[PDB]
Amino acid sequence: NLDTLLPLQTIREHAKCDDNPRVTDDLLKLYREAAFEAAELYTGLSFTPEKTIVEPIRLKGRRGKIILSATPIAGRPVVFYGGGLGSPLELIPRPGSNVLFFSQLMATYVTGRRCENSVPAGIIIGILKLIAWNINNPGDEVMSVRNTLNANAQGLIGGTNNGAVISGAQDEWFRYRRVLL
Amino acid sequence: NLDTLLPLQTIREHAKCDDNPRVTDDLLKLYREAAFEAAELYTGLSFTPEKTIVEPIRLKGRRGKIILSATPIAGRPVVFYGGGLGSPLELIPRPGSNVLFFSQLMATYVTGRRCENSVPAGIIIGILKLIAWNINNPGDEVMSVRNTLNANAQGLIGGTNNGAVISGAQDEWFRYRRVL
Amino acid sequence: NLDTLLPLQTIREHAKCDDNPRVTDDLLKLYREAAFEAAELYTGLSFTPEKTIVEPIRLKGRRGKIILSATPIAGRPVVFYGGGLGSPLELIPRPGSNVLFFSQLMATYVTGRRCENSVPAGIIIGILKLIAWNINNPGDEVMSVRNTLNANAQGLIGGTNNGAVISGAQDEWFRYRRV
Amino acid sequence: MYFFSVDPRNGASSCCCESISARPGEVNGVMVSYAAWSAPLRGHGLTNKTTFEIDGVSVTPPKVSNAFGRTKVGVVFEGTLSDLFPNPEGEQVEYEISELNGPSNGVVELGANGAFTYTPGALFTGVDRFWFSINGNIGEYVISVDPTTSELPQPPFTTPVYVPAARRSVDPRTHVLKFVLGVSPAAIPGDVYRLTVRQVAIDCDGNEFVHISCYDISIGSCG
Amino acid sequence: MYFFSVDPRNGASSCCCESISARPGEVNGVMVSYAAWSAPLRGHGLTNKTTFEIDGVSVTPPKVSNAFGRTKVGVVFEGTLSDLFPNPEGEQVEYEISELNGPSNGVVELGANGAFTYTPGALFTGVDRFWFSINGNIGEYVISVDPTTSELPQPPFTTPVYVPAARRSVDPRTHVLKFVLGVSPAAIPGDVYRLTVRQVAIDCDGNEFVHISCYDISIGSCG
Amino acid sequence: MYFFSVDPRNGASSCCCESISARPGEVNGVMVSYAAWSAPLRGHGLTNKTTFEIDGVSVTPPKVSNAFGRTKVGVVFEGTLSDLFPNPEGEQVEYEISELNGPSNGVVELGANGAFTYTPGALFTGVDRFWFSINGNIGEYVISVDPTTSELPQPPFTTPVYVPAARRSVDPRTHVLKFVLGVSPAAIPGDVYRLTVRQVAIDCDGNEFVHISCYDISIGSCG
Amino acid sequence: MYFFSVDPRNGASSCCCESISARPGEVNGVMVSYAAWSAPLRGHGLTNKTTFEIDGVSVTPPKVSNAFGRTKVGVVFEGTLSDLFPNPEGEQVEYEISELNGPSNGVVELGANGAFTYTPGALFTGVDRFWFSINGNIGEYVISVDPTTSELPQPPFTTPVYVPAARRSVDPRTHVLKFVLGVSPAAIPGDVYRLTVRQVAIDCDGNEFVHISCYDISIGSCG
Amino acid sequence: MYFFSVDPRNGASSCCCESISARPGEVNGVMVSYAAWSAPLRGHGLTNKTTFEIDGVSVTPPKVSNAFGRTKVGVVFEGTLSDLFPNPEGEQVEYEISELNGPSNGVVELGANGAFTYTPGALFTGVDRFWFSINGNIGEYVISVDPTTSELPQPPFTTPVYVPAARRSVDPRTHVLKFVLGVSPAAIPGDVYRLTVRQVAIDCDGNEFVHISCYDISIGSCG
Amino acid sequence: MYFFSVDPRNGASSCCCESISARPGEVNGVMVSYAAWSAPLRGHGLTNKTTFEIDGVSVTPPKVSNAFGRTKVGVVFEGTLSDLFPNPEGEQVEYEISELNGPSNGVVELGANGAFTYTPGALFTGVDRFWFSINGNIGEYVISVDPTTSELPQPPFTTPVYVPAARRSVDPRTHVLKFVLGVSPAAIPGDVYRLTVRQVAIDCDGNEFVHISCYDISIGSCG
Amino acid sequence: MRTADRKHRVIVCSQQSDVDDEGRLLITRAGVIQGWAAIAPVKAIRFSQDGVSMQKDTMQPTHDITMNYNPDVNVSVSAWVYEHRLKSPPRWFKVLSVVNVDECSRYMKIRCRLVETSDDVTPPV
Repeated sequence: NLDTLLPLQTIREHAKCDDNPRVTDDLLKLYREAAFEAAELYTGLSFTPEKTIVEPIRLKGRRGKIILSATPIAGRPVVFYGGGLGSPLELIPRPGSNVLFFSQLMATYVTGRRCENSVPAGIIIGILKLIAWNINNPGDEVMSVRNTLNANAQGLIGGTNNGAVISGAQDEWFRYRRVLL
Repeated sequence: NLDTLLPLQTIREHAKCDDNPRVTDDLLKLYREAAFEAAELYTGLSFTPEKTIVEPIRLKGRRGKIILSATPIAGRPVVFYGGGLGSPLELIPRPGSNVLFFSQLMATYVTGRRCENSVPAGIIIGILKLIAWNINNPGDEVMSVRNTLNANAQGLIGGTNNGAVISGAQDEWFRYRRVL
Repeated sequence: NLDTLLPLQTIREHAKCDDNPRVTDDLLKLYREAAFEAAELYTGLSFTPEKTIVEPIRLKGRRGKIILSATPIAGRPVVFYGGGLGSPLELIPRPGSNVLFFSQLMATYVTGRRCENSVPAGIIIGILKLIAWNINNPGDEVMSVRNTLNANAQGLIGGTNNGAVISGAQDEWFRYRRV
Repeated sequence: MYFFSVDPRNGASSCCCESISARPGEVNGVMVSYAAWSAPLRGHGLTNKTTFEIDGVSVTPPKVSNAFGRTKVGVVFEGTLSDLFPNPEGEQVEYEISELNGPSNGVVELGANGAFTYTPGALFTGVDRFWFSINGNIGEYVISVDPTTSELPQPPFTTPVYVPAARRSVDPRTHVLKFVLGVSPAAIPGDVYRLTVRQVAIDCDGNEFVHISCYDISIGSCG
Repeated sequence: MYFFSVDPRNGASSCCCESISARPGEVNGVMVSYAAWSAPLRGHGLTNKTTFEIDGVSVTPPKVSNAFGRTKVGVVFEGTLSDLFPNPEGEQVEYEISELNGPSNGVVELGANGAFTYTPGALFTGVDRFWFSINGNIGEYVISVDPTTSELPQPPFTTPVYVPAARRSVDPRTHVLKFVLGVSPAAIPGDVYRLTVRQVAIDCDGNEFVHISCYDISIGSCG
Repeated sequence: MYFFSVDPRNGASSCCCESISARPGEVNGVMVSYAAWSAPLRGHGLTNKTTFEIDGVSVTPPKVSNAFGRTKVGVVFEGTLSDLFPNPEGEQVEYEISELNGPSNGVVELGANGAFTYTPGALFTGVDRFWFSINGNIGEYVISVDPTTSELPQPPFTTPVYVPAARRSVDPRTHVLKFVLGVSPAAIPGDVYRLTVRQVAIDCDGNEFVHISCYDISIGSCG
Repeated sequence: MYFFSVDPRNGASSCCCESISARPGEVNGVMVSYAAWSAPLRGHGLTNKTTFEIDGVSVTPPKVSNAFGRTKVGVVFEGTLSDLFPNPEGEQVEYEISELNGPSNGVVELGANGAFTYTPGALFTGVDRFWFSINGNIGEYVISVDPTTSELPQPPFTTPVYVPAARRSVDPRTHVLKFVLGVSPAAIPGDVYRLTVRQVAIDCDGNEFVHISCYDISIGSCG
Repeated sequence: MYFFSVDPRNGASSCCCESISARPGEVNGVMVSYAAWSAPLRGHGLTNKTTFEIDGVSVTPPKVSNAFGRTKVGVVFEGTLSDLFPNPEGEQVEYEISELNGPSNGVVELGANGAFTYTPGALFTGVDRFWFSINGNIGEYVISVDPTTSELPQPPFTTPVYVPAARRSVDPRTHVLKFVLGVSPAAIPGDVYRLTVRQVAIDCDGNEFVHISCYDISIGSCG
Repeated sequence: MYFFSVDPRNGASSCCCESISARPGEVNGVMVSYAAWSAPLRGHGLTNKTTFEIDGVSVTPPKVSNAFGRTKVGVVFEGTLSDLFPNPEGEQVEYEISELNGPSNGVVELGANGAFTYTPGALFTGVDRFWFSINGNIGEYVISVDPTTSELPQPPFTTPVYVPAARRSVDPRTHVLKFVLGVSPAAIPGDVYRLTVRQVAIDCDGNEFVHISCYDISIGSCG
Repeated sequence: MRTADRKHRVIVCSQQSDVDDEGRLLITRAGVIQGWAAIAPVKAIRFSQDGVSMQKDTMQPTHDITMNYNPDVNVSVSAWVYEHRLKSPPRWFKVLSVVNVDECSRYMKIRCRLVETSDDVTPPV
């Protein structure tokens, strides 16, 4: 529950704010919990351990195709039932991918990473970078490279560097996202 | 009611207005009472935990697709009653989606997340940001970012001078915003 | 009516101008009146009291489209007389818009708004910003970004010291507009 | 017309009972949408077995008493209006007959001093009431006219808040309950009454699924 | 023409009863739209059983009294106009007959001292009024001319604000009530009266839905 | 209608039992989806050999005791009540018979003092109950009407929380168990009961796969 | 209009009662906002069961006595004004009738020596007062004109400070109490009276919450 | 309304009992949030087995005694008020009936010398109290009206401080205890009473967690 | 809820045992997290073979003796309370029965002089206690009510500090031991007791790893 | 300057002085103007437990305070500035000079010196 897999002490040690009384525990908790789902929704990976799923299925294409929604597991049969089946049928997925082949057609399986020793460092580094940006960079002034404040005489360049994911946070998490094809 | 969702001390500690009080608390709570009318007017979402809703649906898309105005939870089957129908139907939705298949035809289900509902902290960081940007942009200082590349057309200083987009809000509320 | 919408205290505390007698109450009243006349004119929410109108209608199309100069008050019959009629006809408009569907033809509706309240925080924020602009940004010294100056050999940057658009309001009201 | 949605009993979604404002003299209609609760229980929907109950949580007992009379058909009836206002203090008695709540099949001539004449309409036999107002305090006076033969019974002196006997219905096609809520002209501003409704569903086999909810009728003045 | 939209009794959207400005002498029109309330109650709309009642909230009693006369057909009528102004102080009596409110079927020649002769128009038998002005204060003087046989009865001395007996109408296709509101030339500026309207709807079977509203007629001068 | 999805027993995904809020008087519906556990076990799906058990984890034993009566057909039955409220302290006994939980095939007229008359409906022989309210505390009194010949037996005094005899079903085509969950009118707010459900599957040859789960029904008031 | 906020009974934030300045002859308005006390008790807010009580803590007893007279309708009433001023010392009696506090439905002509003629306004039967001022000290004289038949009862001789019978109200939507405070013309400057107000809230089921507060009305002259 | 947070029994953070101010006549509300103690014990929260106890640590025993009388329905009752004040010294007895704490369903006429008539309100049978004030010191006199048949029992003479019988409740969803604290009009300013509350939580199987705390109510005047 | 972390037996990080403060009457919860000791011992965590022992380091022997009684079901039981206080000196005996620690299934009427009657709850057979307070010093009196057949045995006279028989539990996945620590109402403030906990882990094959630790329970008053 | 920079709430006070009858003298500081102003440091500060500064010269300004110009006021030699914060101990400044920024008469820049900053100063009256 985010207390065991991201100790506030590690955050306070990363962003070097362990002596700031202007970042209370409740505020850091709000940051840590708004950034464990603003960059989990973005990657579509639950963080709890192996977590069973059940969902409907709609075949696509004349040669049959079953697009799932979890990238289920490595080596455990996903089973199909209902929908004109006379007996639950078991398919084996191929690692990483979430496509299969052969009164609504249902499917069940188990997604997630085996152990409780949860999300790898890649995910955590992104959060640490996102939190740090959030605590010492509120959205009040447009910035520029380094952190200078320019003029431009014309429109500022600050399309994003106001408060967006400029830190290598958002892109670190992406290393884990999956370009379709 | 708002200050229960967003205590004033959290606003102040975020926007650095502490040991340096800029505009007084009254203006602060006015800013708060306007920053909940940009958020949750820009998202479409409302303020109530784990509602169950009732609504008339239509069947445009002759094949038969249904578009709900929420996101039914995973597993709980939605029921369709009314209209031409012998008895309420049982359709189990697709996880994290609002597309379905097959005298006003109506539907009811349970939205939100099953557990406690605050206000998804994460559509609050924009509200904190939108407040922050409004404490040090009272409206005499010309700041304006560019949207287009080319120019205005005439000697106009580009323009997006809006706030809530120049502040990093629009792109932190967008994660809870459907793209159709 | 405005004195209950914006109390001068909220202005003087937002624009951080309460200690300088250069901004008196008559001039700040003028500013607070010119910031509400452009709030209900770019957004169309009719902060003006009643203003009954009698104009001539020129029925336009074969679908019978009646267009109106100013919107009616959403629930009061717009009565048509003359133009050949011998018994004036009453129609009920659609709330928000100014379109109707049927020796000249005339119409006499009513406009404006009656009740005090129902002014959303979004609007006031825009209005506070607009005044905060005008109190310390007159029509001299066309500025540039971060309130700076310039010597741009070619020309200058233009449309910078026009209010309501360089600062807030134009964009803090768009959330109350439509297609 | 009031429209309420019921909680659907899912383990999901300041006082308990949702609130109803009422004004003395109005008679509204109430609509309750059981769709969220009875749609999942795939069966034969609602039935016409609703049960109503009125209870007071703050009453402010009436000052002026009500009273009852009887007459035969065609004959004029007389009575007083002065022994119905036991007053604690000393004050004058501005008797008044509101035209808004006058009789329905007759006429009444309020005398100078708590006196009145009810001339019943010719060729009419039933019950007829009218509501006097002794010094701001309102009560009802009910008169029953007989068809000259034996005697008529005594009607029950309508309560402050009531739901008419049989004007309720249920649309099993849309799971919506309709009933009427009528408030007497004697209901006193500031009071609060509590209405609990017990509605039964039914399964495809005919068993029972009960549902209970409450509503707090707050008698206000000026709507 | 005044137009009010009534509250729909749904539990959502300075003093209570809304305002109507009126000027002494005018006779206007009022329209009330029960659509917001009766349309949800899908039934047979309104019925012509509205009931009105006028009450005073502040009156400022009159200084000059009104008076009543009688005459047979064709014969000239005489009267005096000085015992209708009981004056507390000592002042002069500038009797006046406003041409705007003169008689309708006769002629009046104001004398020098509170005297007048009303010569009724030939071939006319009915009731005739005119409104005098004794030193700024206004009253009415009503004369009834008889068709020579017995006697005519006594008319009711029109009140400051009244609503004509039968000029009301209801359009069930559009749920709009129309009625007329007439103000006597004797109304004193500054007063306020209270008009309450009790209108009944009806359901598809013939039951009843009552609705009450109040209005505050403020007698102002200069419109 | 409640909906619970079982843990699928994979070694994978505050208290033990999931929570079910209830209100005294309701009769609700519960649904559980065994698809996550019964699908991989390829067999004949579910069977109708579920077994339930209720046991209390918090009881707050009742103040008023229950009682039993008997009468023949058509013959009116009388009885008392006070003999059912042994009070420790001294107070008054405001007997009440709620119209919501009154009898089903008779009529009961409460006396002023712990008295009541149960007139059976003509031509009816069975059991009938009703729930009284001795000073806030609720209990039940059960009456059995006999077909004039011998005698009827004695029914089991419905418990606070119960699961009806046989209204349960399982759809082996979609692995879903449905049962009904009823709460007596006497269950005390604040109590918590435990429902343990033992659901058994079956393999292709007819052996067994058993499954056990529990739920915490917490008797709450106002939803 | 005075506006007070009550202390909220939290155990947190010169003499006891707050102050109310009054001027003899005024009739002012007071508002008491219970929001700080009744809002936390989330329930049905206030009820209209307020109770007031007036006590004097410093009176400076009056010099001139009041008096009471009686007469029938239309008949002139006579009276004296000299036995209403018991004077201890030797001095003269400058009887006076102030025009501000003159009678309401008649006229009084002060004589040369404590004589006065109250000619009642024609066609009126009620009570009438006026406030004379025998040599700096003010008192009131009450007359009742009877409607020629029997006799009227006797009014209670309005006190220095009073809180009118029925002009109190409570808006449970915003927890605010409105009551009016009328001051006699005979209140002597410098005096102080004590008002204690007992207002009840109500919980969500109809129990009660009492609150008591006091106010010190200090009769000053000239604001 | 008072809001207390309990110490959480962790071995970390003038007297031990916290303080409560009260005013003679008020009836307030107290809220205790057991969240600090019952949340870690992850279980089913609070249960309705609170137990209260009132004890005095300073009493200032009263001067005037109370008394009890009896009468039937409708029949007028009399009594004396002079054997209730044993006075040690020599002084006069200013019997007084405060209008704030008068009776509820009757009326009393205080005589000139410790005599008084309690005419019960017509059509009423129960108990009624009223609080007299013999020379500054306050007591209560209790009368019970019987329904003309036998006799009523004898009520217990409300104490200086009490906690109403059944107005306590607990929200297991937020660990908050709500109870009422009502003080007699007789409590003497300066006294101090002690309240102990034994509140019992519950773990997930239904075992018990007890908690005790004490609160010192100090009867102060003027809040 | 007390939360202790055990020392990890590494040869690394005033008196021996850590402290636990307790209050007479409480029943608290203690949590000890053996993680720092059992985690490096990679295995199957804890087992349920914990054992406790209680020893007094300061006792302050009780003044009042305890006592035991016996009675059958339904029959009233009487008893004396004066031979339970051998007093060394001469004084009076103010017997008292605390409502906080009253009985559980019966009622007691404390007599005037060391006498009491225990009416056992009808239809009940078991053991039942209550705690008397003879002049400040507390003890318990134990009664066992028998189901009329033979006789009940004799329970063991609960000690001041005890650890319930079976309410200990341990979660092997996170190395946490939970147990309850309840204090009798007879524990005299100022005493100190010692709790020794012997907890066994287990390696991966089923061999054992024992651990011993102690705690110093300090009975304090006012928390 | 930026009107969102004037982020400090101060009270300009005048000093009223008189000798106590006991022989010593007493100074009162009465608040005259209250507004928003912007401060900025122009010299380091020596704190000396108890808060009071340890500047030796007592004539070199240490902070610059800018606020709305006010043509009717004369900031004398005897004006103070009391600055109150949220969770920081209050401060007392002594004005040492004023300068009318660019003589445009829109902002006064008060050259002042920090006297003391500790939780127990005497607020104005």
